[PDB]
Amino acid sequence: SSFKCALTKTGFQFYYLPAVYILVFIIGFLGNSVAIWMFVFHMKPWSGISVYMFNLALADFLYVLTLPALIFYYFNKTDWIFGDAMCKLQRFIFHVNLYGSILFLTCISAHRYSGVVYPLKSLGRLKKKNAICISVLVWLIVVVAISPILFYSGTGVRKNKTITCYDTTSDEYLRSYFIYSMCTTVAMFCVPLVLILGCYGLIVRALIYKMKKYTCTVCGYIYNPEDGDPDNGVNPGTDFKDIPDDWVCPLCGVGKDQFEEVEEPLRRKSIYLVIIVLTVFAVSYIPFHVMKTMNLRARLDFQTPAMCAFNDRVYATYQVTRGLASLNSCVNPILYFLAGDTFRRR
Ligand SMILES: CNc1nc(I)nc2c1ncn2[C@H]1C[C@H](OP(=O)(O)O)[C@]2(COP(=O)(O)O)C[C@H]12
Ligand SMILES: [Zn+2]
Repeated sequence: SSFKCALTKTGFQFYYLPAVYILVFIIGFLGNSVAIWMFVFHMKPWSGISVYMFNLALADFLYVLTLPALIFYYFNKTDWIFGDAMCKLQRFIFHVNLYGSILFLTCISAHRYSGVVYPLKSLGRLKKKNAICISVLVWLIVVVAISPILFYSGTGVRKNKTITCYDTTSDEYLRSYFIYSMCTTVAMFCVPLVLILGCYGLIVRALIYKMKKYTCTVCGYIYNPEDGDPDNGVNPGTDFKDIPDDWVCPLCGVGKDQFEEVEEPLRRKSIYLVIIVLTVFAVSYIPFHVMKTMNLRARLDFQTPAMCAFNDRVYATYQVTRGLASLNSCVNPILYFLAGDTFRRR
């Protein structure tokens, strides 16, 4: 007989995961409701960034709205009572949010990269129209790519007579599902992650190289390392700290001590982007994608009595990493502030 391992459902699933979802739900609702208000009604002129970020706030918000049912499902010992159609919807909206977020973060990273590494030369490519078209596509690519989940997922009856809402699919269709899940993880997670780390290295590199500008607090004259002050014997490409003390402002004659660092908004936002997005990937996206795959494998290839112990640890970890996937929806809001365009700047 086709031996099936015995599985173990912990208190994390029935009691403690739904509690976390309640917190995500509340904070997520607040964070993104406010964010959406700030974009739609206070940011225009939107740069391409605000276009992308608005799309994130939009997808996180709609996702959060699916939490109550998920919360109810775990409180109800994972017995799903809203039927097949709503199960498929729950899972569909989860993965659309998941992969939409990933791609939008890629666009945001790409956007910021071009603006940082090619400041004078990308202007046309970074305009808002392009951002809107890219955003439409991103939704098209995701909906198309994730649509099979409407087939694969859905409702099923357990031996104990309670109803399961598959997040993946039932045994009869697992093989093809595995192949499908491999494609999306490769195309809509692995590739992006590579593109993102690409951008990020280049961005950091350009930021560490770019010499700081300084400004005369007495007459406003900006010193640009790129131009230097050739007419007074400072060559193009000299750093302000390398200028001998005896130099003075060439416009009014005050000393170096009267100068101050020019605050470069784009450098700060780029670093806040890197830090936040790498954190999010390490806590929410990577562990989930590792564990989704291992857990499918376990279900297919590692189904023997020797493995079962290891297997329900995998299943157990999978549950936590699936819960950790939801944290982007109440962390992304800090992105919109710290890494997005500044309110007015005028
Ligand atoms: C180590 N992974 C699994 N091993 C065994 I045996 N059964 C598993 C494993 N992972 C999931 N299952 C069962 C059990 C699981 O149902 P349940 O809601 O956990 O009772 C299920 C798929 O759930 P999901 O991954 O689509 O969210 C029908 C499968
Ligand atoms: Zn001056």
